[PDB]
Amino acid sequence: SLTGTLDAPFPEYQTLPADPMSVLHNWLERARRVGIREPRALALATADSQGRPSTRIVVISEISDAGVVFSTHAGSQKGRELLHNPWASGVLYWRETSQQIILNGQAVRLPNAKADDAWLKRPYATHPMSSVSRQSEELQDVQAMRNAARQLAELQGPLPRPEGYCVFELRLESLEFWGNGQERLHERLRYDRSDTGWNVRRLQP
Amino acid sequence: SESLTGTLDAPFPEYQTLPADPMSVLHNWLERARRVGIREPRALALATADSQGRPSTRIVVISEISDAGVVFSTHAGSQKGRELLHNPWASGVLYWRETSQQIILNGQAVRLPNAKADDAWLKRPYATHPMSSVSRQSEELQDVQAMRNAARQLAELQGPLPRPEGYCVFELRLESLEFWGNGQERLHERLRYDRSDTGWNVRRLQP
Ligand SMILES: Cc1cc2nc3c(=O)[nH]c(=O)nc-3n(C[C@H](O)[C@H](O)[C@H](O)COP(=O)(O)O)c2cc1C
Ligand SMILES: Cc1cc2nc3c(=O)[nH]c(=O)nc-3n(C[C@H](O)[C@H](O)[C@H](O)COP(=O)(O)O)c2cc1C
Ligand SMILES: O=C(O)[C@@H]1CC=CC2=C1N=C1C=CC[C@@H](C(=O)O)[C@@H]1N2
Ligand SMILES: O=C(O)[C@@H]1CC=CC2=C1N=C1C=CC[C@@H](C(=O)O)[C@@H]1N2
Repeated sequence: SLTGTLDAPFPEYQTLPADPMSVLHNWLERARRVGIREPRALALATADSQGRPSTRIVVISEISDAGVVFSTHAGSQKGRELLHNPWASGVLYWRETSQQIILNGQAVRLPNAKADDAWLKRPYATHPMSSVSRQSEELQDVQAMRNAARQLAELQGPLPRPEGYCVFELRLESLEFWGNGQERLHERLRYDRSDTGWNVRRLQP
Repeated sequence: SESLTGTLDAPFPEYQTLPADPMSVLHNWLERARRVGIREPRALALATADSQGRPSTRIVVISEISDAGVVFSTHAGSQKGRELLHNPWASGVLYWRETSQQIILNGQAVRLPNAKADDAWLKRPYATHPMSSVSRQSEELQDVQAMRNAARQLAELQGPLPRPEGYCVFELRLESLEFWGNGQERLHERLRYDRSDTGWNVRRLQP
């Protein structure tokens, strides 16, 4: 099913760099240079108190020292799940280069001053709907929501940050970099955090 | 900047009409994705969870849509296979950049009989058989060249091999679905289905 047609170098599969955050930064920078479409669209999995997963796309806003950062609403399914079970996993998949990056760890809600900054960095045209919507609750009246947001759209932004608008940091415990390789020997480079740094392994395809 | 790049029209009448039977909406969206040329529409980001409820994710391909859900193949000894065998609950997401559509598929995965696995294996191009035979998916790879040389020796057959132990087919039998579209004025359109005792409950969700 693969369709990749842009160059996809994976020298790290040979050299086994010690720091997977450096690999992550370099893969993302390469993705930006070669023009991958929506490279930061992360399929993010959380799980409820029974261990049942749920998934959705979120956008990675930043790569931090400990992992990756995204924004969402605290009262959404993902926010409620993360509040009780911080473990999460996300995958980036770039069709053009046949590459995946899998990111596993614990996601921690950051303080309100970080949320305030993230909110002000969103285009102000986003503020009305984000203010009126209680993400993932049932929507009883579509027109009423549309009209309330239109009222707020008439203002000069920015609007106040809504209470539940929050930023999570996914602090990584493991990562995998996947490339298509040659001869169906797909190339899998797996990192796991240790007490003192990171361990690295190749995995069978 | 907002990150959506989609520009293709993506009709979502079902958000207005609330069909009682969500598999018809799945079929409608996948057929349109095929007709308009969405790239790899069946690449599913599939989440499973370990014995402590810690999720893991990877892409798999949806091979078929069944009456109860969607079907994919994998190795039983992989991380996803070992997780599913202990905890059948899974969730997957399809995301189509070109139309700004997402499909979220939640349910329980059931391993299908070996006869089904045999049929799926034989439907794969036989060029895929050597590596799938020698690789113990997700175990540590200690010698890349040894695995390469082994698979090359099997590839000399130039014909189908027996199905390997552990090559398996799962059906994700759905208990809930969501269809997400970009909508108008950032009122993203979220159509959520949950199985009921008889049929399905359908709701719209706030974006
Ligand atoms: C490409 C794309 C990017 C998205 N980015 C985010 C995001 O960063 N944060 C967010 O809360 N929702 C984002 N969404 C909406 C989510 O996919 C989802 O509908 C929402 O967060 C509610 O998920 P939940 O009900 O599982 O918690 C995005 C959707 C798409 C299609
Ligand atoms: C586009 C794409 C499709 C894939 N399809 C499958 C598949 O259908 N079944 C499978 O076992 N692995 C598939 N893989 C490989 C998986 O992403 C993954 O590496 C492998 O299943 C091991 O996952 P696990 O260690 O989490 O169990 C695919 C990879 C890509 C990039
Ligand atoms: O061929 C494809 O479309 C995908 C792409 C890459 C990897 C991949 C694919 N499909 C698989 C189906 C079953 C198990 C596995 C294998 O070959 O052993 C496998 N992996
Ligand atoms: O703007 C983007 O790139 C994405 C695309 C689509 C939906 C979406 C996006 N980013 C969000 C960030 C925080 C919460 C949520 C919101 O606006 O309330 C949100 N939703």
